[PDB]
Amino acid sequence: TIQPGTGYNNGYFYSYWNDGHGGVTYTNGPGGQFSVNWSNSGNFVGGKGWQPGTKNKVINFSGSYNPNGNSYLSVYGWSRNPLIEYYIVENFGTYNPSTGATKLGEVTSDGSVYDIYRTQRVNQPSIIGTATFYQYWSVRRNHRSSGSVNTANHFNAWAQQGLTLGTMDYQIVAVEGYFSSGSASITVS
Repeated sequence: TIQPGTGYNNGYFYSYWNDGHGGVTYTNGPGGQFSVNWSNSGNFVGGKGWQPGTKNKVINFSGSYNPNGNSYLSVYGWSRNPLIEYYIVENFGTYNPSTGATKLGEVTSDGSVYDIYRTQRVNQPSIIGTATFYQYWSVRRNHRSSGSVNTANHFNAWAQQGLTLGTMDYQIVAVEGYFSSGSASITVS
């Protein structure tokens, strides 16, 4: 059981953030494993992966994901110059995070069609401070809690549609929750 922050565990980068509200337990396991157990949480994000990520990484993830409420399971990360927060969403609970966003295409990868969206965050927290920046989304139609993500298929499809990325920062498989309950146990490689 760990307290929010970032570091390296068993060769993997991890990041665990929460808004202080309580009701979240995050645990680093051996190798690429992490667990998240939450009950009437606030907002939180936690996972394992790489710092920095790359534009041609094939990310594998295996485990179980049981949300009760608003939660996502994603390949999640940032780029710099331009500043971009991006999500490849594999599963989610009661809220589809692309709701109300602008659809910018479709890409087929790793056994499913994904829908592509762009949203804008105005004067929100970021890896370089309060900023205004775009978010890019790929949302998998056929939900799953295990699989392989070929990131290059998404990054290239985004670029075709005008959604360009800069220099990669961290790149993790992440469980995100917003005032919900659930359990997840995921192993990354």
